[PDB]
Amino acid sequence: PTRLTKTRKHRGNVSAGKGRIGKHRKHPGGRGKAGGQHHHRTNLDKYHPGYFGKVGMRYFHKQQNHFWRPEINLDKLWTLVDSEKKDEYLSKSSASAAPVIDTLAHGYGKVLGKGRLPEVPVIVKARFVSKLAEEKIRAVGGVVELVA
Amino acid sequence: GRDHTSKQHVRSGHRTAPKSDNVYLQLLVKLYSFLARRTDAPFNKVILKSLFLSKINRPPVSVSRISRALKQKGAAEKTIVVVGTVTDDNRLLEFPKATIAALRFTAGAKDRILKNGGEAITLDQLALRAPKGQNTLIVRGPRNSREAVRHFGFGPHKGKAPRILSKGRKFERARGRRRSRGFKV
Amino acid sequence: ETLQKKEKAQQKTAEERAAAKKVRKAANKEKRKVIFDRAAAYQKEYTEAERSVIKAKRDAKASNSYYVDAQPKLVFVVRIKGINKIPPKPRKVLQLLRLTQINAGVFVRLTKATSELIKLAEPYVAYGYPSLSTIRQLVYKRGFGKVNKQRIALSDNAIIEANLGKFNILSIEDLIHEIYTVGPNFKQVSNFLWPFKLSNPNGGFRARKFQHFIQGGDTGNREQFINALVKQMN
Amino acid sequence: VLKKNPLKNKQVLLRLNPYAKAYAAEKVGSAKVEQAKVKPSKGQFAEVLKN
Amino acid sequence: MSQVAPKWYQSEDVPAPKQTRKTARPQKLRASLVPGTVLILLAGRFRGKRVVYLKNLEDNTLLVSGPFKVNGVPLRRVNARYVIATSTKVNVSGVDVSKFNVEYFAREKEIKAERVADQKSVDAALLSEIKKTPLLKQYLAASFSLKNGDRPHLLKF
RNA sequence: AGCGUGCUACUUAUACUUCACCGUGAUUGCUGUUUUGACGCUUUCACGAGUAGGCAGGCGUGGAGGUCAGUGACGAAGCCUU
RNA sequence: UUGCUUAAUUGAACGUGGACAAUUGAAUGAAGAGCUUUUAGUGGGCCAUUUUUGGUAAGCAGAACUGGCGAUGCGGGAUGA
RNA sequence: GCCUAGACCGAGGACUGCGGUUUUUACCUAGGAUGUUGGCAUAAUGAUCUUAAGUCGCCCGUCUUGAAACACGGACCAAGGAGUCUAACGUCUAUGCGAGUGUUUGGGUGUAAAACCCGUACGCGUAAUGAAAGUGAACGAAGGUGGGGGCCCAUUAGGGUGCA
RNA sequence: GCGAGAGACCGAUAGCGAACAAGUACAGUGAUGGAAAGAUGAAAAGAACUUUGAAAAGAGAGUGAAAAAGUACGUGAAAUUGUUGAAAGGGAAGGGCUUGAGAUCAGACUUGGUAUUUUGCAUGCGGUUUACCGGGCCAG
Ligand SMILES: [Mg+2]
Ligand SMILES: [Mg+2]
Ligand SMILES: [Mg+2]
Ligand SMILES: [Mg+2]
Ligand SMILES: [Mg+2]
Ligand SMILES: [Mg+2]
Ligand SMILES: [Mg+2]
Ligand SMILES: [Mg+2]
Ligand SMILES: [Mg+2]
Ligand SMILES: [Mg+2]
Ligand SMILES: [Mg+2]
Ligand SMILES: [Mg+2]
Ligand SMILES: [Mg+2]
Ligand SMILES: [Mg+2]
Ligand SMILES: [Mg+2]
Ligand SMILES: [Mg+2]
Ligand SMILES: [Mg+2]
Ligand SMILES: [Mg+2]
Ligand SMILES: [Mg+2]
Ligand SMILES: [Mg+2]
Ligand SMILES: [Mg+2]
Ligand SMILES: [Mg+2]
Ligand SMILES: [Mg+2]
Ligand SMILES: [Mg+2]
Ligand SMILES: [Mg+2]
Ligand SMILES: [Mg+2]
Ligand SMILES: [Mg+2]
Ligand SMILES: [Mg+2]
Ligand SMILES: [Mg+2]
Ligand SMILES: [Mg+2]
Ligand SMILES: [Mg+2]
Ligand SMILES: [Mg+2]
Ligand SMILES: [Mg+2]
Ligand SMILES: [Mg+2]
Ligand SMILES: [Mg+2]
Ligand SMILES: [Mg+2]
Ligand SMILES: [Mg+2]
Ligand SMILES: [Mg+2]
Ligand SMILES: [Mg+2]
Ligand SMILES: [Mg+2]
Ligand SMILES: [Mg+2]
Ligand SMILES: [Mg+2]
Ligand SMILES: [Mg+2]
Ligand SMILES: [Mg+2]
Ligand SMILES: [Mg+2]
Ligand SMILES: [Mg+2]
Ligand SMILES: [Mg+2]
Ligand SMILES: [Mg+2]
Ligand SMILES: [Mg+2]
Ligand SMILES: [Mg+2]
Ligand SMILES: [Mg+2]
Ligand SMILES: [Mg+2]
Ligand SMILES: [Mg+2]
Ligand SMILES: [Mg+2]
Ligand SMILES: [Mg+2]
Ligand SMILES: [Mg+2]
Ligand SMILES: [Mg+2]
Ligand SMILES: [Mg+2]
Ligand SMILES: [Mg+2]
Ligand SMILES: [Mg+2]
Ligand SMILES: [Mg+2]
Ligand SMILES: [Mg+2]
Ligand SMILES: [Mg+2]
Ligand SMILES: [Mg+2]
Ligand SMILES: [Mg+2]
Ligand SMILES: [Mg+2]
Ligand SMILES: [Mg+2]
Ligand SMILES: [Mg+2]
Ligand SMILES: [Mg+2]
Ligand SMILES: [Mg+2]
Ligand SMILES: [Mg+2]
Ligand SMILES: [Mg+2]
Ligand SMILES: [Mg+2]
Ligand SMILES: [Mg+2]
Ligand SMILES: [Mg+2]
Ligand SMILES: [Mg+2]
Ligand SMILES: [Mg+2]
Ligand SMILES: [Mg+2]
Ligand SMILES: [Mg+2]
Ligand SMILES: [Mg+2]
Ligand SMILES: [Mg+2]
Ligand SMILES: [Mg+2]
Ligand SMILES: [Mg+2]
Ligand SMILES: [Mg+2]
Ligand SMILES: [Mg+2]
Ligand SMILES: [Mg+2]
Ligand SMILES: [Mg+2]
Ligand SMILES: [Mg+2]
Ligand SMILES: [Mg+2]
Ligand SMILES: [Mg+2]
Ligand SMILES: [Mg+2]
Ligand SMILES: [Mg+2]
Ligand SMILES: [Mg+2]
Ligand SMILES: [Mg+2]
Ligand SMILES: [Mg+2]
Ligand SMILES: [Mg+2]
Ligand SMILES: [Mg+2]
Ligand SMILES: [Mg+2]
Ligand SMILES: [Mg+2]
Ligand SMILES: [Mg+2]
Repeated sequence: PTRLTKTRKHRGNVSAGKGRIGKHRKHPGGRGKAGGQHHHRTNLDKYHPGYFGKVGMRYFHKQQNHFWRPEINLDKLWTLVDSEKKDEYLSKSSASAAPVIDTLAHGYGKVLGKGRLPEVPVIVKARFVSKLAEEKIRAVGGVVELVA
Repeated sequence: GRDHTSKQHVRSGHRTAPKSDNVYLQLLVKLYSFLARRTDAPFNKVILKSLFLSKINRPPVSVSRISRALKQKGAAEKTIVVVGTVTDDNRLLEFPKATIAALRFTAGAKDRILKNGGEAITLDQLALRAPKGQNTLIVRGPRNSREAVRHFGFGPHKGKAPRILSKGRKFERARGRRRSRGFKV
Repeated sequence: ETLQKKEKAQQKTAEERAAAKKVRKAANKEKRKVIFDRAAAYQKEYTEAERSVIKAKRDAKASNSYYVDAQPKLVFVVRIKGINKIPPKPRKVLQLLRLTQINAGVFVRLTKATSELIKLAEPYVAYGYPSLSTIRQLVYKRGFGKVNKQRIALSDNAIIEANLGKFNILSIEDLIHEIYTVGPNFKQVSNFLWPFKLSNPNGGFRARKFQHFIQGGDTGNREQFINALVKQMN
Repeated sequence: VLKKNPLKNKQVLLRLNPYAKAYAAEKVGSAKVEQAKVKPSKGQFAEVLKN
Repeated sequence: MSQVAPKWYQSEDVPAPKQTRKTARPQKLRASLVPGTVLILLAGRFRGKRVVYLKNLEDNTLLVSGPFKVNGVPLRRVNARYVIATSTKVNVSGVDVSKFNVEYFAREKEIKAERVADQKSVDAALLSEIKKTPLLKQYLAASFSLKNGDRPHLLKF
């Protein structure tokens, strides 16, 4: 609402809060990102270091679909197990019958190894796993099954 | 005339009331304004101040934070007090039986507390079974984990997060972030 | 029928108040005897010290000697200069003396630290050695205490007891005695005392204030003439 | 509600200082000092008159 | 004025006054005000008249008579602050003023027969004592006024 | 009624002292008498200059939802007027 | 305790355990101390005392510290930042 | 210690306090003015307007170190007349839900641009780092030390637990 | 362009330049440029007639709810102006503060209580004046 703006409170004061010497002018200092190496260096160097220059090699025609690989950690891995059957799986899982967790069908490409698993066998199907993620899965009696 | 040794006509700088106009939060302030004024219990004076806090000053308390506080020695049967929202944590492997008083519970939080044999009560229910906050334990959420705090106090060699819209190799990584491009700060 | 309800409540609470006041007055009678005895003892020791000093002077005169008075241990400092155009160091010194207005008075125990303080504020204050009657009149007419950072009139000995009983000050005369013969709790008693807010002199100042008392002005040490100055201003 | 000067209001003076009553009763404000009529300056203190 | 309605908490009851501790004490009169003193009236109808002071009433007023035959000033009350107390005095020990008080001069043209009788009885003794001092009756029958060069701060009365 | 100097009294600033009132900041207490206002009432103390500028609390205007079963041709709005 | 140091069982740093209690180690003051975020205007200055440079000097130009004017009314200096 | 002249003020509004005099749970000058009398109610009293008198008072706005300036605009009056809207954002605050969140592109529906209902994707968040190939977050009760509000046991003090 | 329905939009210096005989009047050789300008009243009932005047008009009169609505048209501000009344005024005027003077305004004999006198009405209601209680204001 306009009735809440400070333009309404500056009515009656000559300069409208802009100052009498400095005044409000068209574009003192330039337009946009002007002067970034000469008189706005002190701003860009302090608050946006790394702005000027090239780093790394180009990549012509980069298709971001190639690099699609959402991550899931181990402390969130049992959330892909059916909610209505999680407690049963946590009890009756053994080497002979362990729950299967299809991570790709839930939208994940790589299993990472943050956190701790229940000491319960699981079958994890993944496109990729980390070295430590697979070591933690085997310790609880599980296995990693590679898929594509 | 006076030679003023301090600034004149200075407000305290602390909230004396909620900024919120929610009438039901006001009723809670009504109750603990009376309790803090009359019990000499330090718990009630803390609760009254905490009811004034803004949303960022009452960060959410995960159900995992409560579990670690109940795992303190001799704190297993204390009443957990959260002036704010209690959220769920799907990274927990197990939750104990506990009594928790909070402003709000999430669907997962209310389910989990009651699933494990506990209680999920409001802060007015606390004031009857513990009008002095006896055998309680106040839990506060992490304040410095907010995303806005990443950019606070940014400067050369400060290690804070730049205020930037896109992230990548072409975005503020060359000159001033690299000795091969001049200097590094 | 609320008339008879409120009348019954008033008479019941009046009776309870009467009994409690009877007990309170009986207990306070002993305290008032204590402060009476204290005041009488203070008067006796004042007189004894005066007569002792007089006798020592007479004896030294008789015995071909010279009695040198003990240097004064107490001083009363009045800020007689306005609040404009004061250099930072004397300004800070005057602020630390709680002299933040013209005609504000404070009690200072003379040592070296406080003497060098007053020397820094000397061009802006008139100070001197206050007599017992001057202290009494100041405390009686313009005596205020700092209670919860508020300036409260010293209209009852209960205020003084409630604020200085841990320092063995139970009366206005205990406070005056503690000030005059500079006592072990001078610091607490003088800081509890709000800075005295005096009027201008009846009869005016000298023709020009802001020059030393020695040169015909008003600043600096005027000593026993601080009593006349206080008599003018209080 | 209204500060009263104990130097003007006698009741307030007695409220603050009960010994003022004895001071009035004993005439402490005009008490005599008992001593002999002596003059101990007859000797060397006459160095004040001349040198 | 505006459209602001009275609220329920806006009470109309009138509080009682606090208990006042202004216990009245008797009037102090000037040492020059002694019964029998000749007074000068400064204000009122009988301004400038020299009159005899008789009694101090309980109204803080002074009972005064001319006497009426000499002056035309009857028995009445005056205020002590509208009076010059001279140094001339008349012996009024032989004048009975017992019956005179505030209720005598109560407000109810004409004049009471009692008042006329009292006027004559008082004036008889007043005249008897006045005759002893020569020119005192003439002095009382003459009005007072300030002449040119009269300084009341320097005159003795 | 000039110059140097001393003395007595006297003159008056929005300054100082006491007091009234306004506002700001703090403060005492207020639910078995909280009692149809607790965003409220109450006790006490200190303070109050201000361009550029910030903020707060308010006054007024066109139009909109709701409400006053509001005013009004027995006179709305507008306009003039110690 | 150590992977450092010493010829060393020497030291260095960080420690366990024990002793020293309100005169717990000067004064004075303290409308309390500490902390964070965000943003306005400004970025022509000038003056007085004192220190002071160039210049014959300047109501000139330039510095140091403080206080002021600017941004400020009120009493005095008739008048005057 | 005592006597004495004048001026200004009267805030508060049942009681509650501290004292004094105590002849007495009597009275008082002791937590803020009462008593009495006269006059007036066709009015004494108060306010405003106009005007006289006394005293002070330069033309506003602006740029400026400095303006009443011999600096600029303004003869007068009425009406109009200048920090807006939008895309994308920072801080702070309120609200809903919360490891998720966002119905509105679209579909359903409708008393039809409203309201009501639906869901796949997608955006942001839930992982970072490296130029990249790539790799990818528990020694320990998710660590130790000194503080730390609150809480627990105590009994000045003291001990335990100690979120942010 | 054609045909419709709408709006937290503007309300005759606004809204399109144009609500009207508006791309009109008018300018420029020309390309082009380009206004101002809505409102009597329900109804002309748009003032017959008489009279003065050369006439426009005026004065009577008439219509009308209104002529304080006459096409100079509802309402009719200010600048500016006439008349009447009041005041002030020695090379400006105007202002603040204060009081005087004049004018204007305000307010307690209250919803005053007690009975009387004394009268209009539907045993009772309001008024009035005399007594007492007490109150308001200005003062001693
Ligand atoms: Mg403002
Ligand atoms: Mg402003
Ligand atoms: Mg301004
Ligand atoms: Mg302007
Ligand atoms: Mg301005
Ligand atoms: Mg601004
Ligand atoms: Mg400008
Ligand atoms: Mg600028
Ligand atoms: Mg360059
Ligand atoms: Mg993509
Ligand atoms: Mg002030
Ligand atoms: Mg983070
Ligand atoms: Mg973290
Ligand atoms: Mg001091
Ligand atoms: Mg004098
Ligand atoms: Mg003098
Ligand atoms: Mg003198
Ligand atoms: Mg002088
Ligand atoms: Mg002089
Ligand atoms: Mg005095
Ligand atoms: Mg005669
Ligand atoms: Mg002269
Ligand atoms: Mg001379
Ligand atoms: Mg002289
Ligand atoms: Mg003198
Ligand atoms: Mg003032
Ligand atoms: Mg006043
Ligand atoms: Mg408060
Ligand atoms: Mg309210
Ligand atoms: Mg201000
Ligand atoms: Mg509006
Ligand atoms: Mg509009
Ligand atoms: Mg509306
Ligand atoms: Mg006018
Ligand atoms: Mg140790
Ligand atoms: Mg020392
Ligand atoms: Mg900053
Ligand atoms: Mg800034
Ligand atoms: Mg800044
Ligand atoms: Mg800035
Ligand atoms: Mg800027
Ligand atoms: Mg310049
Ligand atoms: Mg500039
Ligand atoms: Mg000098
Ligand atoms: Mg000097
Ligand atoms: Mg210069
Ligand atoms: Mg200066
Ligand atoms: Mg400037
Ligand atoms: Mg100044
Ligand atoms: Mg002046
Ligand atoms: Mg001047
Ligand atoms: Mg001069
Ligand atoms: Mg009063
Ligand atoms: Mg009795
Ligand atoms: Mg009293
Ligand atoms: Mg004038
Ligand atoms: Mg002048
Ligand atoms: Mg300009
Ligand atoms: Mg210039
Ligand atoms: Mg100007
Ligand atoms: Mg010139
Ligand atoms: Mg000029
Ligand atoms: Mg210029
Ligand atoms: Mg020119
Ligand atoms: Mg120009
Ligand atoms: Mg000009
Ligand atoms: Mg011009
Ligand atoms: Mg306008
Ligand atoms: Mg999603
Ligand atoms: Mg929709
Ligand atoms: Mg439609
Ligand atoms: Mg990558
Ligand atoms: Mg690399
Ligand atoms: Mg169409
Ligand atoms: Mg069309
Ligand atoms: Mg349609
Ligand atoms: Mg138009
Ligand atoms: Mg019309
Ligand atoms: Mg028209
Ligand atoms: Mg029509
Ligand atoms: Mg029609
Ligand atoms: Mg005609
Ligand atoms: Mg005609
Ligand atoms: Mg006609
Ligand atoms: Mg008709
Ligand atoms: Mg009409
Ligand atoms: Mg009209
Ligand atoms: Mg009309
Ligand atoms: Mg016209
Ligand atoms: Mg009309
Ligand atoms: Mg018209
Ligand atoms: Mg006009
Ligand atoms: Mg004339
Ligand atoms: Mg002339
Ligand atoms: Mg002329
Ligand atoms: Mg002039
Ligand atoms: Mg003039
Ligand atoms: Mg006037
Ligand atoms: Mg008048
Ligand atoms: Mg009176």
